[PDB]
Amino acid sequence: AAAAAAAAAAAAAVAVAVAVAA
Amino acid sequence: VGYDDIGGCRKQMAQIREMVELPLRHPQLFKAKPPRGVLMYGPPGTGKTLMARAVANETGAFFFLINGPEVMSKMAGESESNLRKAFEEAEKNAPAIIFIDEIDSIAPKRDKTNGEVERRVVSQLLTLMDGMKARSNVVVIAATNRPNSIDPALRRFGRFDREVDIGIPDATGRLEVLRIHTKNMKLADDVDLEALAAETHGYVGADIASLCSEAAMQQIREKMDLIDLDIDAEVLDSLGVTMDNFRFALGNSNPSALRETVVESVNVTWDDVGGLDEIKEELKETVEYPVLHPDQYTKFGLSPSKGVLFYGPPGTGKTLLAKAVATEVSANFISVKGPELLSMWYGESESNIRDIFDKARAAAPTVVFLDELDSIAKARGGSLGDAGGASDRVVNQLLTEMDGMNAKKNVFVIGATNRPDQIDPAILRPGRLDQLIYVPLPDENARLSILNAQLRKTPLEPGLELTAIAKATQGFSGADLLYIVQRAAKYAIKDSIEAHRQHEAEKEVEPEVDPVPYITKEHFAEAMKTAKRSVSDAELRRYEAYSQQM
Amino acid sequence: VGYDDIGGCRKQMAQIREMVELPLRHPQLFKAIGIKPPRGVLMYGPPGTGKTLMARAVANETGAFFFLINGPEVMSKMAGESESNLRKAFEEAEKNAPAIIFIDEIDSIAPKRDKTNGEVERRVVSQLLTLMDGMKARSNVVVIAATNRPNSIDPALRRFGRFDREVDIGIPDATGRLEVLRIHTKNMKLADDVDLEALAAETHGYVGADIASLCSEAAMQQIREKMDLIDLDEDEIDAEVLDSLGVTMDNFRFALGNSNPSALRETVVESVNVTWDDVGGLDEIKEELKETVEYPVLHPDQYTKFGLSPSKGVLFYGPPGTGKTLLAKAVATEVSANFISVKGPELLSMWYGESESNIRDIFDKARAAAPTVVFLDELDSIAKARGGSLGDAGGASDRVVNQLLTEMDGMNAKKNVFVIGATNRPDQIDPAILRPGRLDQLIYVPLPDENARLSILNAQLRKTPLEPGLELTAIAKATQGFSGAD
Amino acid sequence: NGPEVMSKMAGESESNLRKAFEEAEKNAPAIIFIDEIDSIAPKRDKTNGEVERRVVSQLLTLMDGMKARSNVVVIAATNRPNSIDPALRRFGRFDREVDIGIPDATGRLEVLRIHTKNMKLADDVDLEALAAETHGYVG
Amino acid sequence: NGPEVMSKMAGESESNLRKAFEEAEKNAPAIIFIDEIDSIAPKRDKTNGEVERRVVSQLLTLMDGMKARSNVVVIAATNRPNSIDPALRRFGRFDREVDIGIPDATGRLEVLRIHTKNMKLADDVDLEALAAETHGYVG
Amino acid sequence: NGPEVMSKMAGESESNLRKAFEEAEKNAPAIIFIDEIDSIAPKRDKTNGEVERRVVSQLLTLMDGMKARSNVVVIAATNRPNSIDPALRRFGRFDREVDIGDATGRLEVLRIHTKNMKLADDVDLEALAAETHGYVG
Amino acid sequence: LSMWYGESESNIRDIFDKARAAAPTVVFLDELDSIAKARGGSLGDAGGASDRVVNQLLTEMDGMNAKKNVFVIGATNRPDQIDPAILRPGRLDQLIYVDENARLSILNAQLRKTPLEPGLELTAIAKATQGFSGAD
Amino acid sequence: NGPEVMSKMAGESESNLRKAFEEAEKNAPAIIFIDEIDSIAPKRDKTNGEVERRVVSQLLTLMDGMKARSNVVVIAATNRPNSIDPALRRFGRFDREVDIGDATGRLEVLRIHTKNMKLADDVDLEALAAETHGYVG
Ligand SMILES: [Mg+2]
Ligand SMILES: [Mg+2]
Ligand SMILES: [Mg+2]
Ligand SMILES: [Mg+2]
Repeated sequence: AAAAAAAAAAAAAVAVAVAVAA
Repeated sequence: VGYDDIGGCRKQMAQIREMVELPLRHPQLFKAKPPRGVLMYGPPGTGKTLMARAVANETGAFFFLINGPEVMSKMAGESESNLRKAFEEAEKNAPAIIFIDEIDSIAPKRDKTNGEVERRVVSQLLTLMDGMKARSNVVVIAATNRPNSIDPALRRFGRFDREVDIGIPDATGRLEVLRIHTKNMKLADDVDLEALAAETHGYVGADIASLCSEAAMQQIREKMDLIDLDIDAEVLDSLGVTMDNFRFALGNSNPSALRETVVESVNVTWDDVGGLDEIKEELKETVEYPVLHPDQYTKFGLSPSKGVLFYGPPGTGKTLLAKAVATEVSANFISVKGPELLSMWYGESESNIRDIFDKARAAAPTVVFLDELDSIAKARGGSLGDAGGASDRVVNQLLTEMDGMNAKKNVFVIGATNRPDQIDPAILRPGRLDQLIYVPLPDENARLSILNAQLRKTPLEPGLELTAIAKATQGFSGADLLYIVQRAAKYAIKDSIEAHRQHEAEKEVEPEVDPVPYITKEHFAEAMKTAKRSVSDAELRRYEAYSQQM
Repeated sequence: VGYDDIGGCRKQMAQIREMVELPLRHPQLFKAIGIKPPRGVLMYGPPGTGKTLMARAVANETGAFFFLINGPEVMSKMAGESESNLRKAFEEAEKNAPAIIFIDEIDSIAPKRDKTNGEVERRVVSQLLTLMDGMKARSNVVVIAATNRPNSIDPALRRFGRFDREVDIGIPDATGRLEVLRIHTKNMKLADDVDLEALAAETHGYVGADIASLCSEAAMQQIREKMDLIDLDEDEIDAEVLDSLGVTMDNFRFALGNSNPSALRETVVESVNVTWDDVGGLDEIKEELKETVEYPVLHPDQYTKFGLSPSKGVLFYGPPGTGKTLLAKAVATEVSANFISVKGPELLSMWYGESESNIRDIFDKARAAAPTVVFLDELDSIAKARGGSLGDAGGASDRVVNQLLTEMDGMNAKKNVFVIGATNRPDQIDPAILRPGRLDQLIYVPLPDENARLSILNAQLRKTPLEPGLELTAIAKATQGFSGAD
Repeated sequence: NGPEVMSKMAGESESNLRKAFEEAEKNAPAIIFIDEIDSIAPKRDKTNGEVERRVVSQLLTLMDGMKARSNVVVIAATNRPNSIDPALRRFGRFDREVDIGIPDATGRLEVLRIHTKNMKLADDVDLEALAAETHGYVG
Repeated sequence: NGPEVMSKMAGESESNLRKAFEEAEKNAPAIIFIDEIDSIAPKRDKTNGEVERRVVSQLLTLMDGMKARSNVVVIAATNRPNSIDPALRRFGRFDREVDIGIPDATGRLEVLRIHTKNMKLADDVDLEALAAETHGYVG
Repeated sequence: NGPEVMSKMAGESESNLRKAFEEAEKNAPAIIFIDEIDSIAPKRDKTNGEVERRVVSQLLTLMDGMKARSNVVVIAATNRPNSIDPALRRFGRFDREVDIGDATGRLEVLRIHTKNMKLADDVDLEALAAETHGYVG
Repeated sequence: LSMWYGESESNIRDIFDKARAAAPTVVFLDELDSIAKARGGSLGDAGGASDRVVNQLLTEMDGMNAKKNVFVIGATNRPDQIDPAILRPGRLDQLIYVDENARLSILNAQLRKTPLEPGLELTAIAKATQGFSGAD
Repeated sequence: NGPEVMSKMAGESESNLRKAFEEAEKNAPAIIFIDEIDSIAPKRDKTNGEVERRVVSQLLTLMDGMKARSNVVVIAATNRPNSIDPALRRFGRFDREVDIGDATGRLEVLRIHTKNMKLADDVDLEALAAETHGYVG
């Protein structure tokens, strides 16, 4: 008989940065 | 359940008869070649399974049902055994018809799925569909709820040639399905299905059945809770569904597509929005004609505007008008605030805006209220795309999904912003959000109307005057007037509570309705001592400059 | 358990009772009206509200056999074995008798069929859809489901024919809490002093299991206050102390003062000991705040008699240290309504959208456990005038202030949530926030006068030994420009 | 232990949890200690996998569902309570939360006495001075 | 090694760590060396995944827990101590953090003497001057 | 290759690197060319992804450690050598840094690239070596 | 435009890259005055952005040889505020100056797919409206 | 074709590619037609699988390994001109692309298709080939 298997690795996120003007 | 049970899809049904019924009883005229498979797609609850059962019943051809997710097994390779045994029995017995329900369980695009039994069964099914002699004339019936999650290998010539978009019905289709479902039950005479179909907008296929069942349920409760039947022949035969049951069911029910986005009830009327008479007239002119008089559109030959933008100082009634439209327009309404859709993950934000607009198109006609557009449709500027171009991608998706709404879609977008300066000018281009209504500060008569609309449900002193209040409040706003009324009410409540305290004190040491019966002259006089203007003059100057620039 | 155990939900009780009883008590009536009844219902609401209790009551009362399915329980390791489990359950239920299926924690079995990426999961979703709808879909079988997050369910399952009615098992009213208290305080023995009406009145966000916890804690306090006089008595406990326990009203008061609503358990404020007598001066401000906070929560009949709505927001502004945060602490300690203490920049986050997600979560908790008090310290940190920032982090501050605007005034209800702001720089606050209907009361807290400095000094010396001959009038007369901090 | 329950097979972590709870319940009134619960039981709304959500649901129904429990007490230990599913922070599942916090001067003196009771100490030791001078020590 | 234990399936990296620890403890008293631990175990609060949190919790439970260790010594090596879970930097897990920093002039002298022990050198060169001249060279 | 070995599955790119190093060490003394190493060395402080730090630690483990390398030399390739880890630019891993950045060499490349074909008799390579002043090779 | 150093120039740079990639093409720059603004002197962040935009436009238009044959079309209402540095010879030298008959043709082209009344003449609207435009 | 290269056997894809390339090099100087290359080459950045990367690397190392004595060319058809690897569009494998943006072929396709039916007696397929502009296949 056959069998299944589960797998959950990761994803991709988004960051936000702050800048300084002059 | 024969061919006469499915309704509202005469044209789509007509192709089905031509596609599978006529070429199956006589292949001579086609030879003098019908496909070996037909796909049906559309929103859930559109009579797919109903049509499959009607064709299965009306034609005496043998029927072998293989539910999509029920072909696999635990033992090694028994899924393949099931599938080829199904096809071989379908061929060997007779020129049969096979119906595969929920194909998505069998063909998950072969792009994300990394299993092995799924690959084996999909490839074997492809080979089986390849092998079909033209003489057997057996055809397969497929039923998918979501058409874009299909293995494109099946979407090729010789494999499921012609698809049939079983969509939502029109008004006539809704009336037809209403009749079909309500013909068995005993419907009282004082009922006209035409009105119910003209008021029913987004319901499709099964939701109409839900409506009828709910109305019947309410009637049964009306004739069970009161009588207290606790068998009773006289109670049994005295059952008839009247109009109020259907009205209640319509007021309680919701299109299944908009089930997730149920909105809290805020009942507003057009007499609650004091003032803004011309604005209300223009809004009605814009929203009721495209949805009720298509003949006018056909005669004119001019595309009506499919958007509008409210802008003005805070506390003027933009959200109030949005609420009034949501409650008393006789069409669907999905409210969204700007920041709700954004998500930290990659793609989710665009998937969410895509899903919301898909729901809007599904429950057509709809009115999508974008409140505070200054957060999702901000000016492009020089932000550098510090968030991986997330904001840029969101605005780009919004533009592509707002410009791709043809006339048939009938989706009206309501905009409302406090600061129009940060709106991307691309939005204001014609064809997306052309019309822009400006909500100015109330005048004296508008202020009087606002006060009368806000003091509608408030017991008020018979000897009272409001023109004085109107004349005094000069640069005030609707929110400011609300503040005045609430402060006066709070003073009245304070007087009531202290008076009740005193009365109880010398009572314990039949009561009237209250020691203080009405809002009083002195209550308003003291409430008006602490009323300050909401918006200053600088904002008024800037809004006037923007208006004059337009 | 029975139908007299579930309390605080009468409409929903009738809604499920109808579906469970009428098609199994008067089938002739439904054949006479002609149509079949709905045969699918989904129970949803916050956790610990009574959905599983109602399912248990239905299972005990209805005379047919009852099958219970926990969510993840169906799945198994062998390929296509969960499908077999679901098929076996449904076929046995149909074959044996007319029956009620109960699917506990449906969120585990219907993960939207679009965001999931596991094939077996989408196989189980499709199998459930087929079993609940299709050829010979049902023959006198009804399915009840329970969930805490109904929006995470595949819409195909939420269609007529599969799940016709969605019952909302929500937070109870004061009468609901009174009913729950009367239900849970029956078997136990109470002293005459107990007043369940007052207990329900001062309970503000407790739902179901919260009330149960309150009762249990009260009993625990009684047992742990009336066992010290006796020894441990490990061998046996004698009848004279075994009898006459009597869970007192002081025990109930203590248990109510210790506990907090389950919703606000994540944002429980640290205990602070301030009182109205601890705040010197500001007589008009304290009385205005007291009447504006206690009127809607204690006297709703007058508001409904006038049919208007109460004032919600308030903004303190003035020089630093004048007593704004002190007033907020006094409100937190004295007022009966729940307190949500949040700092200014606490809720911001580096990710995209998580600031507004946090704001939405905080305000959702506030309106869930209503009546609630939310303190926004230094509103000028998060709510600044829009468009000023030439260079910004993708306009995150603008999005935050817009989120605040829409949540404090938008397409929502007025569940009695009071926003208090405390900032010493009212020039940086955006004008939209200061509109009436969002923050309508701008209270200026000026520098103390002579009698206010005297009151402050006495308030701060209320727990300190002092010289008998010492008078504070000279100190007050000598500090002219001073503040409370000075 | 926290991650001891998870397995590669789909639908096996919940099977392990079920076996553990049934074995615990079949015997006398027992105690189940779950160490490092931040791993088993995260918030379902914030997580993105599927097996963790299913494990959380299995744990929830085992803790409080129809036929809830029979004289079985569950103890949990964690370093972060805010990263736990709100449905688990409820009466019936985890009704009472004890806060094991930093000791004070007397507590630290007790800890010193306990930890210096089995060794061969000198006569010159005053544990009071040590408990005074040690300030932020967690024990 | 650091990344050698990680996997894609749910519940396999923790199984690898359990196998390693139990194999080590089965035999005579042993030494375990987790090279580049900072890759395995970053701060839990500042990570988005789930497998990293589970493996961090597994390390915590393995080193500290009911019947944690018996004659088994654990050694670690890292370059970024501050980027480690503070719950890991406690007595009972990593009792003392030895700072293996750059050597002094004498230390560099011994390093030169050690390295130049096998190659045939000429008499003229004196390693003391070289050690004095080198300042920042390490190992 | 750089972007080829990197994947989204946890513990697979490190497994691919370990398989490549085991394949290079099983048969013979060979030459390893890891191309575009700047994409898989984000200096462990500017990046946010865990898989990049995990494969950085895998490279530092496979290049140096207990019985790390047995008669095998590794070669790298990058455009900006400043975005590499300081433990990677150490002795034993990348102990030699070669700057491969003129007219006679360009003429040599023209002579060796036109060797297997008879172009003509009157073609002068001086103008072809002087006019293509910005050709990399 | 972009209130950032690089972006507001990268847009024009990759616009001209898309233009030179699909040769031949026509780049219709509508409302030139809003872009150029005669950079001159403004002494601010907006002045610096305008000067950088004008310098990017000049250095990405003057680099067009006989190859790639691009063609820039401009249109404006106010010709006063356009930069004489962009009206110079060698970059953009043509000046096309742009009535009743054109108004009648515009009214007849706008009313093509319209069910008009047969008893109606548009010459009265053409004669009454003199200084109007197609948008109005 | 594109998706006809996978089999249950592990590594069959690479063996099938090597078999096809060695058959085309063994038989004659010939031409290989790879239709629908967008399935084999998933652009290598948006994909997450591992056998797709392996079959793309096999097609890369098999297209590059053609010497002068092979004398074989390859032809490849695609639908979208954007979902192709630049490593596949690099100099050496695919550099000469055509942009097929007629009436005679449409009349030929009409006379191919409609010649198997009892059609009519008063039909002119030249008008059907002329008035049809954008149809294909
Ligand atoms: Mg169906
Ligand atoms: Mg509004
Ligand atoms: Mg429950
Ligand atoms: Mg303060």
